Amino acid sequence: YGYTTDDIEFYWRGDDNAVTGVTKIELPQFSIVDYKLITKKVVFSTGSYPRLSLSFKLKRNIGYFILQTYMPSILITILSWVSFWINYDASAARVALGITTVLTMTTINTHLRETLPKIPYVKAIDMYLMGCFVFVFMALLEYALVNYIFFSQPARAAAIDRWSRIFFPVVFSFFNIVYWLYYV
Amino acid sequence: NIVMTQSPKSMSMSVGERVTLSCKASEYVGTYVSWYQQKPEQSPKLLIYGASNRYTGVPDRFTGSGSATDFTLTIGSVQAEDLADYHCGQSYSYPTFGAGTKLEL
Amino acid sequence: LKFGSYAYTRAEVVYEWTREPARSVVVAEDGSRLNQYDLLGQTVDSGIVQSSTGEYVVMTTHFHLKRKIGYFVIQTYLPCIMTVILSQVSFWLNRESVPART
Amino acid sequence: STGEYVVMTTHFHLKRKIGYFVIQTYLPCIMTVILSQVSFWLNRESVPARTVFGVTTVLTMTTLSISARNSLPKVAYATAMDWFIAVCYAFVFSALIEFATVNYFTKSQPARAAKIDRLSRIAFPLLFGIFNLVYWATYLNR
Amino acid sequence: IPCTLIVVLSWVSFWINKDAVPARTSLGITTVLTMTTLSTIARKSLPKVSYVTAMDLFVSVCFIFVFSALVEYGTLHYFVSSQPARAAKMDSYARIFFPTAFCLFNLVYWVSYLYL
Ligand SMILES: *[C@@H]1O[C@H](CO)[C@@H](O[C@@H]2O[C@H](CO)[C@@H](O[C@@H]3O[C@H](CO)[C@@H](O)[C@H](O)[C@@H]3O)[C@H](O)[C@H]2NC(C)=O)[C@H](O)[C@H]1NC(C)=O
Ligand SMILES: CCc1c(C(=O)OC)ncc2[nH]c3cc(OC)c(OC)cc3c12
Ligand SMILES: CCc1c(C(=O)OC)ncc2[nH]c3cc(OC)c(OC)cc3c12
Repeated sequence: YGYTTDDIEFYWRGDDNAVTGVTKIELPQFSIVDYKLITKKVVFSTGSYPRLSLSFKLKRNIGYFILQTYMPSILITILSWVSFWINYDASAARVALGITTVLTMTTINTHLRETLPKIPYVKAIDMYLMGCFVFVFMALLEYALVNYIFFSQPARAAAIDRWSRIFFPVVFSFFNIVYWLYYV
Repeated sequence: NIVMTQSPKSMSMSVGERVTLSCKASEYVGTYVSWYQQKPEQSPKLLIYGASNRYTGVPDRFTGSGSATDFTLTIGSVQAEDLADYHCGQSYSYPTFGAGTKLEL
Repeated sequence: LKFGSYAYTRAEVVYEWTREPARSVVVAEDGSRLNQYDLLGQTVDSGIVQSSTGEYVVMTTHFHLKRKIGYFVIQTYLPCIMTVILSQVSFWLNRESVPART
Repeated sequence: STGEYVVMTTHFHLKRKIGYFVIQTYLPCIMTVILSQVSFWLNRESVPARTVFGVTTVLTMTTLSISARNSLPKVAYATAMDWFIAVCYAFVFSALIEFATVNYFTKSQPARAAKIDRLSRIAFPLLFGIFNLVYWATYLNR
Repeated sequence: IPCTLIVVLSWVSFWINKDAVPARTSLGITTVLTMTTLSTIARKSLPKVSYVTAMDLFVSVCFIFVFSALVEYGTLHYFVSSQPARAAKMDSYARIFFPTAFCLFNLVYWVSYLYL
């Protein structure tokens, strides 16, 4: 603080061995990738002062988060897909299933919400939740369009239902793979 | 960098009438404005420092009104010996001065 | 951020900025721990405050902040729009299927 | 081990106030159980209504148990409120099982289904009243 | 106990008639939402540990039972049109099959953790 480079000077004693005990350290959800030791001088308005920096690198563990969050969202998508098999007659059943799936996804999103601080940017997990919501919402809109069209033509409704049944899992797989590859 | 515009560029009246001078700052200067008067063939003299504080050895006739950007100098009951220029300057940043105001009669 | 003297009136202790007032409060380039805010700038003013014990000098500094709306857009606005759209979806449902609309 | 010492002791005698626990825990339990028996009075034909009554009541009782358990510190043994919640949970579960049995026996022996429905209607309120009376009289007077 | 009783609840759908499709669907989804919220409540009291733990195992497996029951019911509804007789066959055999699985799994889990 009070002594400049004309008065004092710092250095790590036994450079490599100066800091010890990092290897034995464990964190509940982090892994110490490595650490570095710097030695520089910082210039303030009152002079130049010696400085030392001990910096770690911490990598998060995805198993916790995978299990806690990624599974339930994909599973709600699974239920939204199961909704298609149900015959067009049971409008109430399919509608209730889909809306309840939406609400469950919102519940898991909310449970995520309390943990992290407010931040302007969108995190990766937020991106995945948004994508899953787009999938579910498009499925429900597709069913609404099917119901509207059916009275004009029932065969069109059946064929379009089969078409969506076959493709939505494919598009979900594609988006999931591209997202994972982008963020890994 | 900061422009100070003085209005009016010139104005006059008879002895005893209230006279007001206005100086406006392009940007924010927080009461770091000053007023000087320069008699002919003389160096400037400080009149008002800060927004309103009156410099020692100055008559109570002069008074300054402050703001963030709009400042004014009022000479209540102007006498017949106040016939000099009047410069507004800001010191919030590197000092700049206004074009000055000429007072006659 | 206002500071002054405790127990020393203006007649005894007076404060002043070391350099030009515009350059007397410096913010480090790398030091900003704001999460949902932006620091546009700062301004300094020097005044006088009246109190029972006397009349004091106050140095004032304002830090101008603007809130970031990115978090709230995803958090509330989009969910509200989507809920409104889902509520609309009810119109296109067939009149017969009362339970679905309920 | 370092000698004999004089120890001065004082005891402050406290008694808990129950009103908050009444309003937050017991009253909702009573209401949910009452809803569970209200389920019986519906027509057997309206299967979905009875199904949703049963499911929602069981769920409300589960959530009230997890909510009530958090107030007091974690402890191995069980508290009186825990027994009350457990018994109300048992009543809700038995009501739902009764509905399932009635459904099974429907379309095979309407008379037997109606008889068991009436018998359960008369029995459940009686059993709940007996249990509630005994529990309250037991704990209040001591 | 709450997880065990939720798994117990998921059964009752089976006894109910296949015709009441909305009832079974609503019950299944409500139970799934319950299992999710209960899993969430359970975890918070614990520190965030990467390695799986015993309490994670029980919650996960009970959740799997619930999901399997609902999925099998949906597949049953689809297959009823294809083969109603096979549908009733599967209802009865599910009724008699799953309970043994759940109980033997419970016993294996408990005895294994007692042994260690
Ligand atoms: C974490 O962040 C810090 C800060 O950004 C990283 O420290 C940086 O480390 C590099 C490599 O040691 C430094 O580069 C060096 O710069 C000097 C300047 O003369 C040069 O002579 C060397 O050849 C080398 O290139 C860099 O200056 C330093 N950053 C600062 C601000 O000092 C650190 O590497 C990051 N990671 C970890 C695991 O700590
Ligand atoms: C509209 C669905 C929804 C609901 C609900 O059930 O309203 C019907 N509730 C909470 C929600 N939080 C969300 C966050 C999202 O991503 C930024 C999102 O995707 C755009 C959707 C929701 C959402
Ligand atoms: C309708 C009863 C109920 C239920 C339920 O689902 O029962 C059908 N669930 C949660 C509840 N919290 C309550 C808090 C109260 O007091 C402020 C209260 O006062 C009468 C009732 C409830 C209550």
